[PDB]
Amino acid sequence: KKFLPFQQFGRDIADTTDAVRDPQTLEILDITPCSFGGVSVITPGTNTS
Amino acid sequence: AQKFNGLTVLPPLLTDEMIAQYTSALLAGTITSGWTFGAGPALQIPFPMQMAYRFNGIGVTQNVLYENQKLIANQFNSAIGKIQDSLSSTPSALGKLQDVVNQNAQALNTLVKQLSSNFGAISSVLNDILSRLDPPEAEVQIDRLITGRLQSLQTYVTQQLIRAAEIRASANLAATKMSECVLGQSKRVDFCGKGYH
Amino acid sequence: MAYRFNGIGVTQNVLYENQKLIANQFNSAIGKIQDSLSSTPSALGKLQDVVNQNAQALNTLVKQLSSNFGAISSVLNDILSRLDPPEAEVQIDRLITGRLQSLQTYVTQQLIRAAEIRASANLAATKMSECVLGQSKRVDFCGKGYHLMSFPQSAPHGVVFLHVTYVPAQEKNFTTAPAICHDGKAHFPREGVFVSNGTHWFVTQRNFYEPQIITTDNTFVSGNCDVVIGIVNNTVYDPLQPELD
Amino acid sequence: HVNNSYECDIPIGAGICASYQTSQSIIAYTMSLGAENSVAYSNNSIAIPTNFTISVTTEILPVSMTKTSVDCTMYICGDSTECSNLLLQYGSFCTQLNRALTGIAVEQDKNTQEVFAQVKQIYKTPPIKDFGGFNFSQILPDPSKPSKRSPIEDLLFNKVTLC
Amino acid sequence: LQYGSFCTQLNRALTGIAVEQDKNTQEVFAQVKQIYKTPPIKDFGGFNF
Ligand SMILES: *[C@@H]1O[C@H](CO)[C@@H](O[C@@H]2O[C@H](CO)[C@@H](O[C@@H]3O[C@H](CO)[C@@H](O)[C@H](O)[C@@H]3O)[C@H](O)[C@H]2NC(C)=O)[C@H](O)[C@H]1NC(C)=O
Ligand SMILES: *[C@@H]1O[C@H](CO)[C@@H](O[C@@H]2O[C@H](CO)[C@@H](O[C@@H]3O[C@H](CO)[C@@H](O)[C@H](O)[C@@H]3O)[C@H](O)[C@H]2NC(C)=O)[C@H](O)[C@H]1NC(C)=O
Ligand SMILES: *[C@@H]1O[C@H](CO)[C@@H](O[C@@H]2O[C@H](CO)[C@@H](O)[C@H](O)[C@H]2NC(C)=O)[C@H](O)[C@H]1NC(C)=O
Ligand SMILES: *[C@@H]1O[C@H](CO)[C@@H](O[C@@H]2O[C@H](CO)[C@@H](O)[C@H](O)[C@H]2NC(C)=O)[C@H](O)[C@H]1NC(C)=O
Ligand SMILES: *[C@@H]1O[C@H](CO)[C@@H](O[C@@H]2O[C@H](CO)[C@@H](O)[C@H](O)[C@H]2NC(C)=O)[C@H](O)[C@H]1NC(C)=O
Ligand SMILES: *[C@@H]1O[C@H](CO)[C@@H](O)[C@H](O)[C@H]1NC(C)=O
Ligand SMILES: *[C@@H]1O[C@H](CO)[C@@H](O)[C@H](O)[C@H]1NC(C)=O
Ligand SMILES: *[C@@H]1O[C@H](CO)[C@@H](O)[C@H](O)[C@H]1NC(C)=O
Repeated sequence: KKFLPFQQFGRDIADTTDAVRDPQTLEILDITPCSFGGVSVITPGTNTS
Repeated sequence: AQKFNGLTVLPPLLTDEMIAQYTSALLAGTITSGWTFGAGPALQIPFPMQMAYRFNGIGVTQNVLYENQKLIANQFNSAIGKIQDSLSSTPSALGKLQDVVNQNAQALNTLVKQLSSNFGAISSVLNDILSRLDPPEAEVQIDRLITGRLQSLQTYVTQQLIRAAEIRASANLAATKMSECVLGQSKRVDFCGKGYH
Repeated sequence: MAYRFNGIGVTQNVLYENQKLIANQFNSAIGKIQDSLSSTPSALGKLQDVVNQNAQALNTLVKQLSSNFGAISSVLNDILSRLDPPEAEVQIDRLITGRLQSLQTYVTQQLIRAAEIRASANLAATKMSECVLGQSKRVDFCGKGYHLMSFPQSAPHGVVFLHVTYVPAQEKNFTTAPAICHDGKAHFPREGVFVSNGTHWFVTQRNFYEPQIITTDNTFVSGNCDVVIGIVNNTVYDPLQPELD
Repeated sequence: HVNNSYECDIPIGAGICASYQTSQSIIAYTMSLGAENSVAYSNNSIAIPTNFTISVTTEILPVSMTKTSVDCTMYICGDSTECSNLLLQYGSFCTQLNRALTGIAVEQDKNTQEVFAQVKQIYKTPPIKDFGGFNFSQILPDPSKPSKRSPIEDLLFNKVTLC
Repeated sequence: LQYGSFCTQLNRALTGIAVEQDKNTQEVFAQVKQIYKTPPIKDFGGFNF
């Protein structure tokens, strides 16, 4: 995405920081959270095995 | 977008293709086997003879249907065509289903937007409290944010529990409707359509 | 029991002729029910889950009594015996404002859960007024199949029903026709369908096999031929002829 | 992963299930709706039954639940009088909660009295059993047992286990 | 951690809703023991499907 010359930050619908302009080379970037989730265990019953 | 905070969706157990196979199975059974397959093994029967029994149970003699078979056939086909075109009218027929989706979006959006409220502290970022305050004077401010976000969470969950009751009430009605209107003939008035069934 | 058969589409003839076979089938069918409940206790699951849910809700309420809630101790007697009056109210007010939230959550959930029980209780009353006090023509309500009668039984915090049903067993193949005209007049059945044995024709009821001879006591006349699509040529009886001789 | 199709015992999601079979391991597959079948159809063909069978089926429904009662001041405040004084600043939380729990307890007795009390009088079976070959020994009460319960009812009474 | 079990109490409630969704759709559609198919020839006396 392209920005304005005085533009520095970027947001989304949920007002969250998404993109930042490089302070040393006026380049653009993106920021996204990385992997996370839950874990589940499948068992057939402690009696059988 | 960007999966926001710790929110997930989880997938349904039965895929849309699998649901379409049950509906196809029911349509095939009623055309060929009549209502016999609703209780016991299926037994074949010609379709015009099957429609004769329906006339008998409504109070009309079998004589009428056979003598006007050509006229009845054309009326049925004409009625079907009007249904397809009428669903392309103003999106009011599908209003009931679209209301469910809209309500969930409002409930979930409000929960996320609640994360940017001071609740009586200096700011609304956890790191800023830690970065600009000493440990002994930070537990007082943090305890204000924690109690604020619990009320927001419990409010959302309580609303969902009530709303799930209405859906279950509607689901039970559909199950009864299928067991009577499509797998048989009903003498209840105004239950399956407007008029004789 | 004969009237129950008459209300499902089968005449009184069948029940009286096969009385011995029906009674043995019914007595043997009851025996399986007692054995079927001796398996793993997965049949009584619906009644058990209600009891378990009230156990979890109550236990969590007690477990909340051992939380500091940000105070210095979780016992009231300790606080009142270690601090002066004017400094006590600051710590006590934090414990009170925490225990009320725990108590409100318990009651709110109980109000919602009590609604489901009442909704299921209303269904049981309807079932005890239609299935067991009479005969119901509704499909898949009092069991799977054609309904005959029902019996109630008692259980802790619930009720268990028993349903009796009539189900067809074996089937054959035949050939059928809409109507037949004999002297230029079309003929239709009163209660039944036409069945082609292979060389003759007969009339029989839909739910059981009993061939009969086509006479004028089983048909009514209306219209001429070449109107119905599948008219078939055959003969009628008119049983008034033999005494005319 | 295997190619075959089976039933459902342990759901996973998007049409996958897991089961224990036999050496002995854990399998994953896609569920099967049911056996495929087709019916012969014709414009002059019909089928008619010739024999019948009689079956019995059971259904289980809940009716009521156990009543409870909680004292407001006792639980959240103990027996200390200093605690109780500060509680009076809040207006009517204690009385509000008690009314809600009392309404549930009264309602429970209404549910059980509406599903069983539907006969005006009490009838008694005749002393002599003769019903033309019909046997009802598993439903009628047994005078030998200390309490008037049927053999089916007794088997159900011990099956459900209730500090 | 000073609050006792608020987090675990909420999670149990939300899981019950998720499971009940699968129970609803199973009790409205899965009502046939077998699966039938239509004959290839479509001649039903004049009705078009
Ligand atoms: C109606 O059916 C019930 C049960 O189906 C009949 O009562 C039961 O009859 C059986 C007959 O085998 C009794 O079994 C007993 O087993 C002992 C084992 O030692 C044996 O010594 C006895 O001679 C007898 O065979 C059983 O006790 C009896 N009662 C129950 C509760 O099962 C009943 O007779 C049937 N009614 C009619 C009129 O036939
Ligand atoms: C059962 O009803 C359907 C629906 O009417 C019948 O399908 C329709 O058949 C006609 C036959 O000519 C089709 O008309 C043609 O449409 C094309 C579309 O580009 C047009 O270019 C041709 O000049 C011609 O008019 C029609 O499209 C088709 N579908 C619909 C929605 O009408 C079907 O034939 C009927 N079944 C039997 C056994 O007749
Ligand atoms: C006769 O009844 C039998 C049992 O309902 C069926 O016989 C089947 O007929 C089809 C074709 O007509 C065959 O593909 C099947 O293999 C047959 N099955 C058996 C078990 O024989 C069918 O309903 C009737 N068939 C005819 C020809 O009347
Ligand atoms: C079906 O038709 C067959 C012959 O097509 C019948 O068999 C004979 O029918 C005649 C009728 O005049 C009787 O007199 C004979 O006693 C029958 N049996 C024999 C061995 O000839 C048969 O009765 C008809 N009905 C059924 C149910 O099969
Ligand atoms: C209808 O079915 C019943 C049972 O399903 C049949 O009765 C049995 O028939 C077999 C055949 O040899 C006998 O060995 C049994 O003793 C009979 N009784 C029982 C309780 O099994 C009956 O014959 C069938 N009717 C017809 C007309 O075939
Ligand atoms: C039944 O279908 C056949 C086609 O195989 C046709 O020749 C016959 O005329 C049909 N019967 C009637 C009564 O239309
Ligand atoms: C029935 O009899 C009429 C009288 O001539 C005849 O025209 C017709 O073809 C006959 N139908 C059959 C199926 O033989
Ligand atoms: C099972 O599916 C895999 C998936 O590609 C396939 O490679 C394999 O040949 C299949 N096995 C059989 C026996 O069909």
